[PDB]
Amino acid sequence: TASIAQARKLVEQLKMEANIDRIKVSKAAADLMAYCEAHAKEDPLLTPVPASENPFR
Amino acid sequence: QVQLQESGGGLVQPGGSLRLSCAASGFTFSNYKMNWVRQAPGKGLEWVSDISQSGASISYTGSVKGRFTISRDNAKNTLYLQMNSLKPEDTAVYYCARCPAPFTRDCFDVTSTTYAYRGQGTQVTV
Amino acid sequence: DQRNEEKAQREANKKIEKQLQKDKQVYRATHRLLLLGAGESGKNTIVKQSGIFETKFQVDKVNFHMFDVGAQRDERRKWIQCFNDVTAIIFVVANRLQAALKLFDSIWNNKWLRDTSVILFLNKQDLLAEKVLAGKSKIEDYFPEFARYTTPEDATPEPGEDPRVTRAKYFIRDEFLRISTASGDGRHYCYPHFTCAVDTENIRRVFNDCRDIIQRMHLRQYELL
Amino acid sequence: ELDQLRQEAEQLKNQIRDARKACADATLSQITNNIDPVGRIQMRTRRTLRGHLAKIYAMHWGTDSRLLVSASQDGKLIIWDSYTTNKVHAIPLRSSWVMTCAYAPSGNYVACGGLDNICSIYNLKTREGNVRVSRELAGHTGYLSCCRFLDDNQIVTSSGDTTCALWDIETGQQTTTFTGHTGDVMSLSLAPDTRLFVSGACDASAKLWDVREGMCRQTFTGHESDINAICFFPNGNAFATGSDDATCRLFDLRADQELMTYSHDNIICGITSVSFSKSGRLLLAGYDDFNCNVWDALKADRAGVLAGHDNRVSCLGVTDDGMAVATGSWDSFLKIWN
Amino acid sequence: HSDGIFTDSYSRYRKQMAVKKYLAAVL
Amino acid sequence: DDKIFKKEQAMCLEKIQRAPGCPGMWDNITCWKPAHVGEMVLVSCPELFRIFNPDQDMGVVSRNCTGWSEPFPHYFDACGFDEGDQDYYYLSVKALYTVGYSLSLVALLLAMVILCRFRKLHCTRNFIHMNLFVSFMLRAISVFIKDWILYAEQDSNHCFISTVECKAVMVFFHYCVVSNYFWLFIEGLYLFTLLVETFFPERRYFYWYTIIGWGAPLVFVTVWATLRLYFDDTGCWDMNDSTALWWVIKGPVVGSIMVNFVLFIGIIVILVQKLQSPDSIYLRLARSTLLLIPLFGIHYTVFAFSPENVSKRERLVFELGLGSFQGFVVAVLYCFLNGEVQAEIKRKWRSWK
Repeated sequence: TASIAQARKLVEQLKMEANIDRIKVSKAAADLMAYCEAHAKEDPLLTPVPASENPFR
Repeated sequence: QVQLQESGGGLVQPGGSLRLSCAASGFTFSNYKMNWVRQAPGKGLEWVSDISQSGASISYTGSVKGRFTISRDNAKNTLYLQMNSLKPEDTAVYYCARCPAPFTRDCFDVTSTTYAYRGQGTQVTV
Repeated sequence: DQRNEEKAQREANKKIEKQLQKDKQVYRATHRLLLLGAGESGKNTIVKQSGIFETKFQVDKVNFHMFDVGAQRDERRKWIQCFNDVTAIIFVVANRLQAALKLFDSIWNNKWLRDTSVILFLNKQDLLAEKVLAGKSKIEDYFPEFARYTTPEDATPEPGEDPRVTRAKYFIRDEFLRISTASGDGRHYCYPHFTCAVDTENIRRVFNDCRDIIQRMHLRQYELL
Repeated sequence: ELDQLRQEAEQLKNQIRDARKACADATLSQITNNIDPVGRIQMRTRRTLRGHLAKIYAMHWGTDSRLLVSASQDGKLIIWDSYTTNKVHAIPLRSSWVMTCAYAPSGNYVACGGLDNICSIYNLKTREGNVRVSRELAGHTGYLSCCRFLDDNQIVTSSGDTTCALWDIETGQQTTTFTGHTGDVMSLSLAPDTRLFVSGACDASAKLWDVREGMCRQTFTGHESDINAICFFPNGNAFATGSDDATCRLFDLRADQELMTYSHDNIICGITSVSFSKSGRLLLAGYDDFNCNVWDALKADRAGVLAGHDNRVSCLGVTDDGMAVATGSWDSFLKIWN
Repeated sequence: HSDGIFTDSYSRYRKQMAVKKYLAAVL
Repeated sequence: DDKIFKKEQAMCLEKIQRAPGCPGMWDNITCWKPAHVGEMVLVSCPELFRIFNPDQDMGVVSRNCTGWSEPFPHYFDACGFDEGDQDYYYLSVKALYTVGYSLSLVALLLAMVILCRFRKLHCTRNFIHMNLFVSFMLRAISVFIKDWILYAEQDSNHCFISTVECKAVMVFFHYCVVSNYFWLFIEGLYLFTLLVETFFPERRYFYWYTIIGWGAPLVFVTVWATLRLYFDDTGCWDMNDSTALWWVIKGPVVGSIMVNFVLFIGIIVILVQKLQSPDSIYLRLARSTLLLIPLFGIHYTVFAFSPENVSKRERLVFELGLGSFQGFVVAVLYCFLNGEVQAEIKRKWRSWK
């Protein structure tokens, strides 16, 4: 009854990831386009940084 | 998601012949050295055969040399094991497996205990 | 102002550096070994004869650190990348034996273990050949080519045993050698042995072979060997 | 029993399988058509921390973005100063083969673990003098692959016998236990608010959990081989994943399915480490042809290449303010990039 | 020492011509 | 030449006065006494006859006071002739190694950059080859500066030089060849001791090796130098060669060949001991033995025992037409086409690309 015990836990595992809400992909991804548009200036790598602020010269 | 579905099996009079299939799912079939693994009841898992990517390298176990054969189809992504002259002591659960990485040679998959790139198998009897 | 933390960042650095120059020299003076042999008698007898059992011992004032791999799962593809830099893998042996051969094939053909050398043992050769020679059935239903097999004349068989033990003893030894020689290409070797009954020169055969692997390695670094 | 219960799990897969097909309005390349690209950018090696003997497995950055830890297979645990290239501490270890290192965000504790099946905790503050073993944790039975601190009193650990665990450092016993996977668990990445975390294992699956409940929430499956690396998005709804079939992917927690796949035909070697930049635009992907390839995260183009190493990279970190990237490889050398 | 003796053999031959131009005047 | 026609005559006119049937005179050769009629004026040779013979101790010329008569053995045909003009031999074997050491130098200046730049190849072994590489450049750049004080263009000039500068360039020349015969000796000593006592610390030997790579020659050229400056100086340190003076420069050069050659065969016993175990042979033994020929400097054993006035200048085409390219062969075998640089020069070629 061992392998039938663990298999009953898989359907309980599959139960809880079945009853969640699910969201449209383009609205879920435009928020990623919302983040990288606003946070673009604060990231020192995609833009070059002048020689003053860099501690690594 | 990858998953492996073996098919065939069943009953045979001692001395017959049978083929097997392996239904693949969701990966580039042309990359992986694939293989068959059996397991007798009352004993651990044991390795049967293997075929490489193209089909050049083909090897077997010494007990089942000659009487069986293995072939793959890299066009219709399934694995084929045609067996001939079957035995009373070949009754075992037969799995289909895949070595875990593309473009290599080595394999580490003869074990039990969810090598998770093998299917649940089929039963052959005699 | 800022010079005060600087000299402390100097004086901590030099006191650390003196300890590393104690540690680099002892690290280059000790040889690590891996003992992945799937045999319970083999992994424990050669100790005298957690997660890992560290055995350390010296012979000819040469430091060996032998590491039995213990409390691990049966899958191996993720913790034998932690051993590519080792000197020698000691593969001990005990169908068991096709699964022994299928394992030794993968170690010899890994992308990361491609350059490490294998010392191969043949345990239980008295109780794996003469056990069949009292049963007369066990090699044939594991291997068809044994009935075809001839004992090589350039072997040095020990006088005083069954000659058909030595027919099979050399047969198994010549089944590991056909994997190691085929497509290894000069960067890693194999060393078959069998002592397996006495404390005499189990390690010395490892000693006189670990000395060999380094000597092939240096001559590899001069385009000679 | 097991015949109709396999189909019962199959039908609960298939209903889940089409719900994400319901959600698929369009691909993300279609909505990111008009993002004007980053283009031809590149970096330079600025530092080289060369003090280790054997190969480097893991590094972790610091919350000051100045200190960092390096764990290597010679049995040495070494804290650096990245600014002035100076070894602050050089901890000797009990056992040699280590695979992971931790730097607590308080800057006051350091952990490491490996094949001796014990996460050990080392104190940095040590007003009695030199550093020493504070306490250590022995509950796992496999090996020990990753770890990430929460405070000075609890740390989640990733193991090789399939089980993740949350620990109580004073009493030395595990609080919860995470028993969802099937393979060796390889890496885990904390959510930025430490409410959740994801983990990747050798069974090609990615489980999202809850630290308070110890349960698996979702299961993410889009890979073909075993997974070596994972890293959250900076906000907490996406993560990147690196597996041994030479592909990087992107999975969003809301739509519960994959978004992007980062691959190219010339890269057929496995992935060992990934990390995000601070905005999220630049994704870094350490490889096995010895060069970290900077991948764009919105357009799926390998825009930049860092090519300074001799051996396989094994660890890759980004500072929490985005000033520097430090990569460490098996040649005992840790090029700090910028 | 190979370069040593060539520096000896050429210098000694260099001296003979110095005597030779000197001995054309006494010839 | 011109100076001693004053200088030996200036002391002659002194000793014309210090010293009569004959008169005492200077015959444009040497000085004379106002000697006795009938007696046999037998004075020994001048210094100009000591350069014609190593057996110059028997050179004598007889004039009779009859007055003054002819030399009874005539001067030059006694010793100065030698049964022709071999300036073609001396100039061409000179003008070989000048373009001989040239080709090594531009292919060692480039080839020593690569070992000290690409930073992967800072191994302990190439911490030996760089000093062999730098001790070929010290051979070439000293030989040229040795050759600078031989461009005489004037006979009275360089026969009477005796300056301290043509001492110091000579003694610097002798140090920067004897180091090259030691950095072939240690090269064999390193590869042999990395193969017979293979269990030893390697930070121990190499630092304790490079001391006697440069310092042990630095002792010997000085001890040779202070057995002539305080003892036996006559010209500026080339043309004396009194056979108890060469043997502290020539001596421990050829000592470092005889004990090097036993290390050459002492490796091809070990290399064949692995090449013959079953883990064909004579072509693998071909470019294993032949790849060590310029490394060990093994082409010096052929004339090491043979005496210099026995072999008679056949060896100078050998030792300087094949030894002056030895620095150029060695930079091709292990650096330009090494076998570990070749897959590593392919890194920075394409990764920059």
